[PDB]
Amino acid sequence: FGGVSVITPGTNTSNQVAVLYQDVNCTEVPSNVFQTRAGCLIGAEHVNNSYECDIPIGAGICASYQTSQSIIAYTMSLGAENSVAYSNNSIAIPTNFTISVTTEILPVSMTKTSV
Amino acid sequence: DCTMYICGDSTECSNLLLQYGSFCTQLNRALTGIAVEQDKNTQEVFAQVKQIYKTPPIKDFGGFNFSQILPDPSKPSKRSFIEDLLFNKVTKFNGLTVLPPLLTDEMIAQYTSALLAGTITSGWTFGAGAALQIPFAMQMAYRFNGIGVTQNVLYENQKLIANQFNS
Amino acid sequence: TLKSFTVEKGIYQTSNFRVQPTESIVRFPNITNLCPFGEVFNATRFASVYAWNRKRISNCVADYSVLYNSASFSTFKCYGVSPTKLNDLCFTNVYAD
Amino acid sequence: AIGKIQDSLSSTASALGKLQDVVNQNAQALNTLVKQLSSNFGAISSVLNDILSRLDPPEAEVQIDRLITGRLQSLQTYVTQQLIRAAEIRASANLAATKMSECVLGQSKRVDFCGKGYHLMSFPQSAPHGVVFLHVTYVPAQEKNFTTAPAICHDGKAHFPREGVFVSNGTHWFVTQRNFYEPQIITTDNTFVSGNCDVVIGIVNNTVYDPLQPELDSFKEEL
Amino acid sequence: ATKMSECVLGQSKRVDFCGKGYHLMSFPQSAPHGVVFLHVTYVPAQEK
Ligand SMILES: *[C@@H]1O[C@H](CO)[C@@H](O[C@@H]2O[C@H](CO)[C@@H](O)[C@H](O)[C@H]2NC(C)=O)[C@H](O)[C@H]1NC(C)=O
Ligand SMILES: *[C@@H]1O[C@H](CO)[C@@H](O[C@@H]2O[C@H](CO)[C@@H](O)[C@H](O)[C@H]2NC(C)=O)[C@H](O)[C@H]1NC(C)=O
Ligand SMILES: *[C@@H]1O[C@H](CO)[C@@H](O[C@@H]2O[C@H](CO)[C@@H](O)[C@H](O)[C@H]2NC(C)=O)[C@H](O)[C@H]1NC(C)=O
Ligand SMILES: *[C@@H]1O[C@H](CO)[C@@H](O[C@@H]2O[C@H](CO)[C@@H](O)[C@H](O)[C@H]2NC(C)=O)[C@H](O)[C@H]1NC(C)=O
Ligand SMILES: *[C@@H]1O[C@H](CO)[C@@H](O)[C@H](O)[C@H]1NC(C)=O
Ligand SMILES: *[C@@H]1O[C@H](CO)[C@@H](O)[C@H](O)[C@H]1NC(C)=O
Ligand SMILES: *[C@@H]1O[C@H](CO)[C@@H](O)[C@H](O)[C@H]1NC(C)=O
Ligand SMILES: *[C@@H]1O[C@H](CO)[C@@H](O)[C@H](O)[C@H]1NC(C)=O
Ligand SMILES: *[C@@H]1O[C@H](CO)[C@@H](O)[C@H](O)[C@H]1NC(C)=O
Ligand SMILES: *[C@@H]1O[C@H](CO)[C@@H](O)[C@H](O)[C@H]1NC(C)=O
Ligand SMILES: *[C@@H]1O[C@H](CO)[C@@H](O)[C@H](O)[C@H]1NC(C)=O
Repeated sequence: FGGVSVITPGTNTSNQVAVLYQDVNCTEVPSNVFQTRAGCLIGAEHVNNSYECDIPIGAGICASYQTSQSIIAYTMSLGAENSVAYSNNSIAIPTNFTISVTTEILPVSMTKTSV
Repeated sequence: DCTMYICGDSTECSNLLLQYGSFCTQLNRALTGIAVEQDKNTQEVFAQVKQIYKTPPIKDFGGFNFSQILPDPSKPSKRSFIEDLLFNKVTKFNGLTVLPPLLTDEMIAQYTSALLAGTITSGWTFGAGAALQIPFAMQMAYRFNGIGVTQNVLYENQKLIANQFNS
Repeated sequence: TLKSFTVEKGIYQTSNFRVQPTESIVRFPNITNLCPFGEVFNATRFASVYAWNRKRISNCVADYSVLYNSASFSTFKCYGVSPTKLNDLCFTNVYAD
Repeated sequence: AIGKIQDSLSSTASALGKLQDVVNQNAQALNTLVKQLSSNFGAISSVLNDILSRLDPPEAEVQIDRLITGRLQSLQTYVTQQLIRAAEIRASANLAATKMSECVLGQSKRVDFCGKGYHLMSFPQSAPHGVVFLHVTYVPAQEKNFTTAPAICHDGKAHFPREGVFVSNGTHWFVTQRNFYEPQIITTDNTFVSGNCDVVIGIVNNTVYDPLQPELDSFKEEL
Repeated sequence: ATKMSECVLGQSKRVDFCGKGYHLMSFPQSAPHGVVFLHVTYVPAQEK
């Protein structure tokens, strides 16, 4: 036994779904069948390429609706790899700058209900 | 699972419980929200860097030794010796399941490695913006100037400070 | 599950998976001894109220169908176990006072 | 940047999801509390007037007791969830008040407390059951590689920068501030003297310009 | 997360927010369902 999770994009975008059978092997489930540590995933194509996570699944696997378009499964990308040119006599000092404005939104209150 | 817990494999029990309406659904929803927000906490605390940095193969950090905190390439999971000691120390069928975390321990190790490499090679510049490579002696001079202590102190006692840090 | 005709992008837990059983396994000891309820209920003489008899009964198979079938019993009340589902249950010991 | 924030707020509806989830969660709790009145809780009906209009008190008290137990359980669960959500919201509001006091009413030197980069100042904006901050931050953009040294010998003494660090473009050495490239001639006004050249690891050879010498060149003419 | 952002990604001038003494810098280490910080601090030793 195990939980049944449905992986879908927005219904206005597509009606194609991928089904995750949580904490089970891919044997008792009655193509496009993949096996993760989060359970048995059916309907999502396994892709070697890594992307940013869109719909989380578990154990580093995330699903997305990409290209013709279909639901794909892939390992999470933790970011672009960038080695630093470290040396004992090398310094990087900026010569130009930019002024950026970022939006931070925080809740304050909720509905003052009374029953 | 509420129905699996209260009424396992019983149609009659499920029909009786169905008279309680959506008591069952609310409980699952709260637990699902908890399971989401724990991954949210993990991402908030660890995914604070935009890029995965790595140290150069030459560990010329002015005498400072970081081999006990840098990851070990020989291990199956690239984790430090200090990380390994910590992992060793810290140690059913009624619908009670455990969901795996979204971020695995290897990815947590990679995030800590990226943060540690960025810190060691760049000070605070990797957190402020794009990483700026700084030799570790002048980075320690920056930190010493940050506590009201003149940098002459670090350069003239660099060996003493490196030995004390290693000890 | 979402009680809506439009589902937002994401992952949702909708139902649970269960492997249904294929066949039923019924296992009982293969003893075919007739049970002595007949002498208990059809004895010529019954004991006194204070000196009520007690019969220990074991190693038999009990249909109870005659107990259901006889309408001579004016009063028939079962408390701990419902009367109809008696033959489907195997018990350790039964006493007939 | 202000125009970009305006365009982003006009285009992306998921920016205010942090308030939309609070409003939606309150809606879910209210809807669940309303819909829990439809449950029989083991009684003959979920309508109190139906129970009263069909049963005399000897059975009506039992059925009404079943309804009261079910509705009390629903109310207690709703109030407990409301208390937990109110505590979380209180924590968020305390964080928002701290952010205002340390970031709008002053300048915050805490890293990433007021957005990514070197924080300068922030703007408050009103929001439905919330507050929106417009953090103005300083982010370096264009970078260059330079050859550096922790100190400089002049006459056997070790010179360290009062501000900035020593950099070289390949032929000459300069001192410039940490967060912006502004090369200046290394003078005694920019540096201070401590120790000698035999203890620092990485000192290089140069000359430190002294402001008084030129007036002294006029002096040889003066003599 | 606040400790990481203000103590590993930069230098904290808050007293005892990053261990006892004058804080310099910190190291993150992974832990089972947790995080471990190695705060490097400056402590005076000998006095006159
Ligand atoms: C620093 O960067 C800014 C852009 O962020 C530069 O400003 C631009 O300069 C070019 C000339 O090459 C103009 O065509 C653009 O219109 C300018 N942009 C803006 C927004 O004004 C600036 O010149 C750079 N300064 C240095 C010293 O590199
Ligand atoms: C940093 O410290 C480690 C030990 O924590 C050093 O590794 C040791 O190196 C010696 C050789 O001198 C070996 O005999 C030991 O077996 C090593 N120990 C371990 C645990 O690897 C390392 O050499 C030091 N590096 C620097 C640059 O000082
Ligand atoms: C490093 O910077 C110095 C200072 O600007 C440069 O020296 C000048 O170079 C220009 C040529 O562009 C000459 O016209 C000046 O007379 C030089 N000044 C002095 C005091 O020598 C030097 O060329 C730069 N070197 C590099 C490799 O960029
Ligand atoms: C910086 O300049 C000094 C001279 O002012 C150099 O010192 C010389 O070192 C060599 C090697 O030990 C000696 O043979 C010379 O006699 C020293 N000069 C004097 C005047 O005593 C020093 O080596 C230079 N450093 C660098 C890195 O170039
Ligand atoms: C959903 O997709 C449709 C196109 O199929 C598009 O017209 C609509 O605007 C989309 N809605 C949103 C909000 O994404
Ligand atoms: C599923 O069963 C196979 C054996 O048929 C086993 O090798 C595999 O590890 C199992 N997978 C899981 C997730 O239990
Ligand atoms: C990934 O590439 C390997 C070859 O290196 C191949 O064997 C494997 O099937 C690929 N997996 C997917 C999902 O494409
Ligand atoms: C007692 O005898 C009658 C026949 O007169 C029979 O119908 C009944 O089943 C007997 N009772 C038992 C317990 O066998
Ligand atoms: C500095 O040199 C390194 C050499 O590996 C190079 O990768 C980097 O882009 C250089 N930085 C700049 C700003 O050109
Ligand atoms: C810097 O590293 C180089 C090797 O690339 C070495 O020759 C030199 O002595 C080092 N200088 C210092 C001050 O450590
Ligand atoms: C300073 O003088 C006091 C006198 O009471 C003494 O107790 C203290 O130890 C002295 N400090 C040092 C560092 O000797």
